[PDB]
Amino acid sequence: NYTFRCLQMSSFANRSWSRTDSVVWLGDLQTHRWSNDSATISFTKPWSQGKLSNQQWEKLQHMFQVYRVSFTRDIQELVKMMSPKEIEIQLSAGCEMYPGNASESFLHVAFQGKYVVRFWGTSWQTVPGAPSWLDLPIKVLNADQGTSATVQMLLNDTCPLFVRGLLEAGKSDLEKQEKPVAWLSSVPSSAHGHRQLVCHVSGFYPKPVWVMWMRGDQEQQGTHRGDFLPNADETWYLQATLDVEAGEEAGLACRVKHSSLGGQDIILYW
Amino acid sequence: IQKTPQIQVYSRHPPENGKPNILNCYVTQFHPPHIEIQMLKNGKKIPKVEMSDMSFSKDWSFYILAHTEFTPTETDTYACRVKHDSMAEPKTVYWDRDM
Ligand SMILES: *[C@@H]1O[C@H](CO[C@@H]2O[C@@H](C)[C@@H](O)[C@@H](O)[C@@H]2O)[C@@H](O[C@@H]2O[C@H](CO)[C@@H](O[C@@H]3O[C@H](CO[C@H]4O[C@H](CO)[C@@H](O)[C@H](O)[C@@H]4O)[C@@H](O)[C@H](O[C@H]4O[C@H](CO)[C@@H](O)[C@H](O)[C@@H]4O)[C@@H]3O)[C@H](O)[C@H]2NC(C)=O)[C@H](O)[C@H]1NC(C)=O
Ligand SMILES: CCCCCCCCCCCCCCCCCCCCCCCCC(=O)O[C@H](COC(=O)CCCCCCCCCCC)COP(=O)([O-])OCC[N+](C)(C)C
Ligand SMILES: *[C@H]1O[C@H](CO[C@@H]2O[C@@H](C)[C@@H](O)[C@@H](O)[C@@H]2O)[C@@H](O)[C@H](O)[C@H]1NC(C)=O
Ligand SMILES: *[C@@H]1O[C@H](CO)[C@@H](O)[C@H](O)[C@H]1NC(C)=O
Repeated sequence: NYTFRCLQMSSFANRSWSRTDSVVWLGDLQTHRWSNDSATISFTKPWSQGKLSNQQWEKLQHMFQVYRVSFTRDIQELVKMMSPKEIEIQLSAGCEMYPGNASESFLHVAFQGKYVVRFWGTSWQTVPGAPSWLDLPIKVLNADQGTSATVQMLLNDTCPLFVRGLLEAGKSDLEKQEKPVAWLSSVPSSAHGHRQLVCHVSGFYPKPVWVMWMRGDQEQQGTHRGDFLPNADETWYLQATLDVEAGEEAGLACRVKHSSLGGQDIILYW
Repeated sequence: IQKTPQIQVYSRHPPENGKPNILNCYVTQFHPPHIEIQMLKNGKKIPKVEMSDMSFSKDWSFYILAHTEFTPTETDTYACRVKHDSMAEPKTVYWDRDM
């Protein structure tokens, strides 16, 4: 399975001031960036064009270049005539591929960090609990059928189409295996007498990984796994802490399983 | 609303004294998306800091990765200071190799 996301983030500060910057992803790896100040959409990968021709790409790019200016201008007007009188808006759009060329497309808008509108089927839709004053705007926008047909083409059609192309185009990148290097350390805990052993594991790809403190073969189930943290060279960082009685460190090892190792695990002893 | 950043500071490789490494400052869970991030060597600001394009999670909150090149030593301490509307004072999270 693979999720393809187009994240747009627009801020309006004044009526003089506003900007839109997008970035798109295929799971882990960013495929595109598009700054407010660049007139075209940058490719962060060699395969960021997927399979579409220069023609076909440029067609889709022209459409976004129009959308961006429009979106800004429309939203600024929405600002004038609104609320009592109140900005940060976000779009997450794309699709999720599946075994049998299946996918669910999506498009969600958040206003002030809260999810408020999505496009579903054929019309725009205020989501339950959203501010009432969005009803009217969302209706006016639903009167523009061109944009609804456009948005339906992009979701139903272009998204799977393009993304399929990316999967082939990017194969070697997405199926890269990068090996984790691991290191150990410890720090005192709150509890007196207790120390916290840490197992740092950095540089692995893809994300899924297994890091357990072992005593021989008894999986030390107190092992607490941290959050996955990104490196900049497109690999992952994780660490697993195990709290222990001082001296109870003796004979402990942390081991790591990961696709990239075949089945030859890493096992730092303490 | 204003969601405040969480900040994490971790080396790319096992840190070793005298040995060139990369230092990451993952800032996360914040909103709005306007932020200054500084990375500090011994209180002084590091000028050469590269940054990821801002993005956001399923949960709408923004996250950004800054990183710089550094050679850890016994004595040089490193940190990451963040400026953000959700917070009166800048936050500073000190690198801690052992952590
Ligand atoms: C693009 O795909 C759309 C569906 O895909 C989903 O949404 C897109 C944007 C992505 O998010 C994707 O990943 C999603 O999976 C597709 O929309 C579908 O198309 C038809 C026609 O527009 C809609 O059919 C009409 O439905 C209503 C009733 O809807 C209610 O009940 C159903 C289920 O029972 C629910 O789905 C809804 O939530 C509603 O509660 C029918 O009453 C209506 O019948 C009347 O009109 C038709 C005319 O077509 C006549 O034939 C009948 O006799 C009746 O007079 C339709 O059957 C369908 O609801 C809609 N799906 C969704 C999600 O609502 C869209 O058409 C695609 N467009 C293109 C250009 O490819
Ligand atoms: C969608 C994903 C497909 C995959 C594509 C692959 C390539 C992607 C790489 C590049 C990344 C792009 C970054 C952008 C992010 C993607 C979002 C997709 C948006 C699709 C929009 C289609 C453009 C059509 C268009 O330009 O219409 C034009 C502009 O309209 C808009 O502004 C659309 C706004 C949509 C947002 C709604 C607001 C949400 C709620 C607000 C809360 C405050 C239509 O203009 P008009 O001429 O109809 O206006 C006049 C009106 N009329 C006809 C009644 C007289
Ligand atoms: C309008 O706002 C401009 C931009 O403000 C800056 O960007 C926003 C998103 C925040 O990061 C904010 O703290 C920044 O100051 C100003 O530069 C401009 O002078 C303002 N002018 C008006 C009309 O108020
Ligand atoms: C974003 O782009 C538009 C036109 O490209 C420009 O007028 C606007 O001021 C830009 N945003 C900022 C804050 O520079």
